[PDB]
Amino acid sequence: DVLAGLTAREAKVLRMRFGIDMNTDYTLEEVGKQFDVTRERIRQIEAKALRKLRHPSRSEVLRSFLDD
Amino acid sequence: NKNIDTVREIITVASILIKFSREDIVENRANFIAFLNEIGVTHEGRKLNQNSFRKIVSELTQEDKKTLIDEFNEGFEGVYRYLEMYTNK
Repeated sequence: DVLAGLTAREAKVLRMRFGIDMNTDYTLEEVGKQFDVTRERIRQIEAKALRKLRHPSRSEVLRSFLDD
Repeated sequence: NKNIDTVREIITVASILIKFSREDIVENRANFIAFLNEIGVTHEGRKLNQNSFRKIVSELTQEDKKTLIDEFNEGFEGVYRYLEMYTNK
């Protein structure tokens, strides 16, 4: 927990609000796929939240031509 | 119910943002506060717009503010430095 950085409180709000169950056995590789998946779940949240933000408060966003 | 419980919630749910997906979604002022409103963490019946969002951290008891500074070293300072840097009036 200390290594990857997450507090007991943070794992609890995840399995409260975000729906992701930290409660099973966690080894290295499962922790790996779960971090991937949990992070990706936030960019799926992003999508759904930027539909509630209907009003024009957009500074800049990712089209095609200005790529990193 | 309580102000500091809600502040504790917000800092918990944001600390997550900060270390998982990082400076990408945190950046955009609207997107950040919209992530908190998505899951409906409400206070005094009100969903936290930029007034109410900063005011629960700003109008906070010095001792309970410092408690967060104290215990949540990187987590509190994380949201702190980003909110005073990004979020104006």
